[PDB]
Amino acid sequence: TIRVIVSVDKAKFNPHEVLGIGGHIVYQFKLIPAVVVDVPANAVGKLKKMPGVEKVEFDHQAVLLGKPSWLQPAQTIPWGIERVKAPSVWSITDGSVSVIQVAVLDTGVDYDHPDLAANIAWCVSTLRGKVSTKLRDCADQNGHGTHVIGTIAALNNDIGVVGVAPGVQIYSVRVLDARGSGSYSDIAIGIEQAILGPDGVADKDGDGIIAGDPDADAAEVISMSLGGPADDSYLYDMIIQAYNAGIVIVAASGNEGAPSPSYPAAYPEVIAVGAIDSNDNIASFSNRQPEVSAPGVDILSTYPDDSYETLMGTAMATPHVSGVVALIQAAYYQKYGKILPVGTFDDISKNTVRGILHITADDLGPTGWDADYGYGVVRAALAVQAALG
Ligand SMILES: [Ca+2]
Ligand SMILES: [Ca+2]
Ligand SMILES: [Ca+2]
Ligand SMILES: [Ca+2]
Ligand SMILES: [Ca+2]
Ligand SMILES: [Ca+2]
Repeated sequence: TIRVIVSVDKAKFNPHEVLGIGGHIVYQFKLIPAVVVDVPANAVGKLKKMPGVEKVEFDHQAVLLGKPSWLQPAQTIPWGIERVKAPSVWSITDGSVSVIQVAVLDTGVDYDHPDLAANIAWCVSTLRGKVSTKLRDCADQNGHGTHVIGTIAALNNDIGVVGVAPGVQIYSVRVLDARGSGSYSDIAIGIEQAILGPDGVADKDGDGIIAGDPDADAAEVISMSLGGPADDSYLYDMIIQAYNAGIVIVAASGNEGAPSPSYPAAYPEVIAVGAIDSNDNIASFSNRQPEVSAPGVDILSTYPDDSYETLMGTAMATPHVSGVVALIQAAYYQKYGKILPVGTFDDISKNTVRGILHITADDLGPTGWDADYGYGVVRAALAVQAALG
């Protein structure tokens, strides 16, 4: 018995047919024409020949990308928050514009952390293909997700740390287990949950506007501090559906010093993030050819239970980027009645979130994009200035 993902002709496919072969429908995607199915191993040739079946992919593994670093009854500002020039922005916005949410697909959250809890707008889990809103399912069993969320969104108060966007609503989408391992099927159901939001229903309404749409509860940002080595059609499809809904996608480069990013970081519609240290040196583990980079060594942030921890990885850089896009779109929307388009890796203008990230980044190492830093270290305050000006 294996779990498999079947891409399909919606108008020629009958889901009950898998049952006649020892099969079970786990989840049917609403936004992509695919089904998550458990079948017998010997039954895979049968499934391929069934009506409406276009492709059968196997279910791969993605992993967490942050680990223990090297390395006060008060609030510390982590260095990395200062590196990306977040504090100065907070008098124009802290991200608490009501139509903006950042989705973080990870290991879950310590949902009642004193320094987090006022920003957890939704706490979900898609572990094992089962979407669960129960609090023992959505709870962080590892620590990692709690850490990445505190980096985007830790409350500005007199305890703990402070996030890049310390007023932003966060959706915590548990797609990784207690060991920070997750499967590609749970992770694509994660992206879809982040596009459907709480009420369960992409658009909603009309319209056909999803992200930045004040009647939707779709996220405007999907954050992935995770990576895998497989390239699967259905996962990249899902990626495309988020991008198409006008959602910015951000993912860790990978921690193997490999010559390129992991998946989904490597897709053209995702922002790959590499990791710098506090001396502006690229992390040695950082996978290359990222889109931008951000702090990712000796990162202090929230951690269960109701506590704090220092980690490193491109998993840590990633949420600094996600915070910066939250501040861009919250600022942009607070001034206009709308959000910027996502844009592309080749954008060098004001008119796109990605082009904004590109042109306002602190350009390190060789002039221009390079394989260590991408376009550079990302700066909230120049970015937002470019957003609004
Ligand atoms: Ca929204
Ligand atoms: Ca705090
Ligand atoms: Ca919705
Ligand atoms: Ca609307
Ligand atoms: Ca707790
Ligand atoms: Ca450069």
